[PDB]
Amino acid sequence: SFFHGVTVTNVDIGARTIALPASSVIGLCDVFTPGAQASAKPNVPVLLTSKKDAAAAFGIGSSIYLACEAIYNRAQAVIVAVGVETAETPEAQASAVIGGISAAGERTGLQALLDGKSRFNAQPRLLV
Amino acid sequence: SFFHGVTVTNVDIGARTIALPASSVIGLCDVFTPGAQASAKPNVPVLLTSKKDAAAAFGIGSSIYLACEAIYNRAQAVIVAVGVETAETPEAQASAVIGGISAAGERTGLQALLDGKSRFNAQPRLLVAPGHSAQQAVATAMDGLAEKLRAIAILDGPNSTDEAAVAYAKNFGSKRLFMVDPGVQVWDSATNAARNAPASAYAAGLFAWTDAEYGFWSSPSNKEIKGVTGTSRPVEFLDGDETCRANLLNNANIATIIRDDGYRLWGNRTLSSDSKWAFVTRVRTMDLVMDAILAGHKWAVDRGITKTYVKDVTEGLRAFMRDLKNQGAVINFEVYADPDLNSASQLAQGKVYWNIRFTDVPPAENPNFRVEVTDQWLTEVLDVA
Amino acid sequence: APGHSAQQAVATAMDGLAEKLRAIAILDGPNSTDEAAVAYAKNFGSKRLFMVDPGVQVWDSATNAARNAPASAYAAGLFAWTDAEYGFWSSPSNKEIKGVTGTSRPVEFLDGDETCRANLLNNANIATIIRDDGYRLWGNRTLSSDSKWAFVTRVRTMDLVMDAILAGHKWAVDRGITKTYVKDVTEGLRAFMRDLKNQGAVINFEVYADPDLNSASQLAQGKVYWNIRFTDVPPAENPNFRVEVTDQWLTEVLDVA
Amino acid sequence: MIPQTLTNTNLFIDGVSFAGDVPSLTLPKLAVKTEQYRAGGMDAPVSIDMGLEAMEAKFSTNGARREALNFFGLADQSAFNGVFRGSFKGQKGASVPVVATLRGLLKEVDPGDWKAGEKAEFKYAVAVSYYKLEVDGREVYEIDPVNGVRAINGVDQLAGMRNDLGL
Amino acid sequence: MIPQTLTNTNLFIDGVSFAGDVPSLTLPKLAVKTEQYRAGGMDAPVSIDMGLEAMEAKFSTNGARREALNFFGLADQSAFNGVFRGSFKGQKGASVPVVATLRGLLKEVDPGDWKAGEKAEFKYAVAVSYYKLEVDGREVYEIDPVNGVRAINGVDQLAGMRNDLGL
Amino acid sequence: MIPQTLTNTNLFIDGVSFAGDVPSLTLPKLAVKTEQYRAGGMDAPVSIDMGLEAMEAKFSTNGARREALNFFGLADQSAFNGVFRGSFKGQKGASVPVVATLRGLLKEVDPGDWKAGEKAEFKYAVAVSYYKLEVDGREVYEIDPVNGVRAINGVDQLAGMRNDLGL
Repeated sequence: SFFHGVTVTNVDIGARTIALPASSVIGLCDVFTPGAQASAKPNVPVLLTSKKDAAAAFGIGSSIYLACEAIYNRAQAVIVAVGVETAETPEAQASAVIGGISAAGERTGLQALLDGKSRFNAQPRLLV
Repeated sequence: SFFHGVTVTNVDIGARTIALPASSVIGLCDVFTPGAQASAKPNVPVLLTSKKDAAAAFGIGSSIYLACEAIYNRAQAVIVAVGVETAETPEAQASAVIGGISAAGERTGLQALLDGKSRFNAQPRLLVAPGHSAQQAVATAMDGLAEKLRAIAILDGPNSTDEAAVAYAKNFGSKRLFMVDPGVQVWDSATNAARNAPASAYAAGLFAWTDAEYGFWSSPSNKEIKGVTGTSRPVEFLDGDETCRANLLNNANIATIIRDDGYRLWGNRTLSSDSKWAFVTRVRTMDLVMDAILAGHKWAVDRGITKTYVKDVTEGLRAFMRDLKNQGAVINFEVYADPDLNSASQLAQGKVYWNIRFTDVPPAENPNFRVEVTDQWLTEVLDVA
Repeated sequence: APGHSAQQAVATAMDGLAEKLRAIAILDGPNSTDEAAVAYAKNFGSKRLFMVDPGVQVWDSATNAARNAPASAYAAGLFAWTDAEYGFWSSPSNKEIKGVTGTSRPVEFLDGDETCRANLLNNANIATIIRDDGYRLWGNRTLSSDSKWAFVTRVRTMDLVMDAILAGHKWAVDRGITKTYVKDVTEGLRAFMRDLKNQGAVINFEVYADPDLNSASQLAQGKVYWNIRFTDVPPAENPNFRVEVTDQWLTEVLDVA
Repeated sequence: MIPQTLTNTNLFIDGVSFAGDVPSLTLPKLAVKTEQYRAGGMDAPVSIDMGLEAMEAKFSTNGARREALNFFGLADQSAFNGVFRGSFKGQKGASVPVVATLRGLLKEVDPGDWKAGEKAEFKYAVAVSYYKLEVDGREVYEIDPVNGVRAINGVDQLAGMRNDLGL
Repeated sequence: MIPQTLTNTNLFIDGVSFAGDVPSLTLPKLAVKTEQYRAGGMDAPVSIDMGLEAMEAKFSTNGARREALNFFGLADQSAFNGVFRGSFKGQKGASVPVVATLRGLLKEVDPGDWKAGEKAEFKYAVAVSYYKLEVDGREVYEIDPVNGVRAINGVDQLAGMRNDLGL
Repeated sequence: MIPQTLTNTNLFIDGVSFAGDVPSLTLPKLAVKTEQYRAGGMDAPVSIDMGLEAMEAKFSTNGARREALNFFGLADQSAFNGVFRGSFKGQKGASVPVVATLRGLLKEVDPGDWKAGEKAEFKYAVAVSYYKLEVDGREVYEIDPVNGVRAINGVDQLAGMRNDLGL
């Protein structure tokens, strides 16, 4: 259906976080849980321009989003983010953040940030 | 025929009842007898501006008019009143006050107050059903209609003890409900004694009076109920971490009437289960900040979307919101277009969003006096010095 | 057809003639309830139909009381008034019906995802009259089963962009085909279309001769084709206010500071 | 820096665009009310501030334009809303918008001389009761006399006097 | 909008047409009488209205024209009637009339310098006691000081003060 | 009407003709003395008349011309008589005379700068004590301050005040 006329809606939204829009692109890589509302495959980079775009692709309780909230409080920057799935041991976690070409032919982990250009026209000048 | 010259006429008229003219509208629903001089059909709302207009539409001995006299002693308010006809059993009486769409297609009972606008340009901001809101079925129809009509329903408990008021107030965790339990004992001129009154209409006349002098953001919680001579039960406001009757009923989210032959409405908590919506100041301000915002931005439903449509609404929203910070309704609002949800796929559907955060003024609910008797100034005076 | 468009046979003759005459027929429902209006609006999925269900209650001077009126003519006077001040691309959906004292049924515009009477009838593609003793025509959806033709803004603009294009290019039915016939129509079509982008009827039109269907076998028959794509202005159907009460500025003021 | 200059102006009165008939705009002259302060132990004045001056924004149309004539002399002061827009060009081609939303009383309408062959210019002037200047979409000025606000980079300069007066 | 400009003027004094000899017209400058209002809790004035200013319409003829000379200095003030007309053209060719019926006292007649080869221009000025401006045949202004009326779109702005004063 | 304009001027001081050496004339500016009248129950002034202003007629010669120099500063005020004449042409060729007999005190003689190669212009100014303007041989104005007469079409406007004052 639809609505005609003006709606009012009581909804809590937390104290906007104005920042200068920046042109630099940032390559981000951290852990998240691939679930229902997290609309991101794990070793696939996604282009981010908002805290809403960070919490729609990744979980709002994720560690990607805490890193993306850390950037959007200062600059409205472009973030090519790669959501590496979590793992048990820190040897296997550091192996998954590094990643590599260990797929069929795809690039995983930090190595997917080399795919930031030609997927989104954003070649990451900052790596985090 | 006519008359030329000046007439004099001996006629008894009873001691005029001057009140501040208020802008708030009140939705009223009670019983009356449709007779000859009562020029009102039963399930048809009528707009009232006078005690004469209440006694011409309804009977002067009716229970509508006693509720309308209860409002006109405090505020010269606009009352959309629906005269539900009387019935025998209280199951069928509460069914007739609630009403519904059980006609051919018409709306009966409380449901006719949704017809208050588009019949009279008076969309009721206050809902009162005097003597009938003590039943739990009517007070739920008061609830769901206060949510629709965006109003505050003023309930009342029974005539019984404090525990019958507390146990009746636990049936509701709704934001839009405001219970005033102790009934009003008002002196009747006919019987020459003190007649009871359900005190919901006396709250609603004071609730609308506070909008006139003090503004809708002020609480009605210490103002003076006029035209009353006492309460049905003596309500006890004392101190000392005690079982005060005024403090027992406030902690069950019920307003009372506390002093001086029933002088002042007392509580200001609504019947909400959420501490974010505890005060009626919070509920009434948020309700009537938007009714000033909406009635004032009626040009935003026509006026097809140009480039600066979203900018001309924000600067229009900020302008009709600094008028509210000026008179003290809010403190340091914040209005901006929602940057994350203004797509073009939303704009093809005509949808466009805005964010209207603000801060309400808090009521001074509990002033605390820390008093001490010292012997410090026993030497500074009382000495040769 | 005031008072007669409530019958389903007349409102189909209104339909097929609005398709011929390239107009918008303004229907009306019965005097009955909301469900008699909804069930009567499901009989039509036509683009050119615009139902206004609640009748007008107008004060009669002779009987000194309020006479009913079928409210179709009050819509049509406001539909034509909007062309004068606001232009044919504007919607008539919030403008003021004059000369009226109330509606036959009180129509209820409220919020809250509710069963509002104004919102029930808009979702059945019916315009209503909503406030202040019957003050404002309210809906702007036509009775179409296609979401591409939902708004009467879309239907009226496309109808009257061409009536300005046609009445203004009457020289293209005579004037036998020379070499620059097809070029002098495009630059004529673009010129009477940048006058429409100027006053706000469209936004960034596109006019060009159809390169695939301008044969010479078509040109011997006198046929020659053009493509007149444009974008209509959308009506602000649903402004959304996301209001929040905060305690953020409870310290910024109300303090010694 | 880059050599930058206005090239184009526009005006929105009440959302209606004046994109054909406003030859000249004038933003309000923001002047602070200085008093030249010479006192003990000093040879020269020092110019303490005493608040802002009164702001007037004036603009001219040269058609008929009832959409600006109908805002003169209303009972509601501060009901003339209005957006003065400018596009500052720059040599490299980066156009910077300068948008000045303002609100006040349209205080004089001056239809000038009407000679036959000469262009006739309606000169208007508003008495500015609210003024916000945004440059490149960033708030530079925000002046609201009632509800005393003087923001200069989003920073309200009158927070000092606001707590002193208990406002 | 459409670029729109005056192209032609006319004058009717007492129904007689001056369609040969009025080179310049001037409608009265409608100025509201502002007082710059600075008070407690505010850094800038806000310009409350105090009523309208005095209106003068001036116009010039450069022939003899007794049909305007015979209205100077009559005992009957507000007996000079007069219609200032203008035709605003527009680019698409839709000429919009601007007609300003006005009434008052012809308060000065200024025959200028009379040099031999130079055009001699009688400058007149009226003291406007009634003023109605119609644009495209629609009432924009209607100002009648006595019987205090200030209509801005047909809407009398002085209905507020009229009931207050019991007028 | 017919487009009509002055083409030629003349001056008679005391019957003597200045038909060679008056480059510029100036008839007296007839201004009524308005007071802007704002009072109870009204938003705008209304400009009641308070009588006429003081009239000065000025004229220039640029020869020596003792026949105008010998009227400066006499003991007899209102002894400078004088006739300002003008011929207004008209397009069809019907020349209309504008003749302004006037009387008063020649109140200043202004010999300007005397440079060698430059034309030297004696500027005079009279203080008009009687003024009658005839256009096409028909009395338009007749102003005599003492013996208070203000005739506007042969109709004395001051017959009202004359009976009130018992003049």
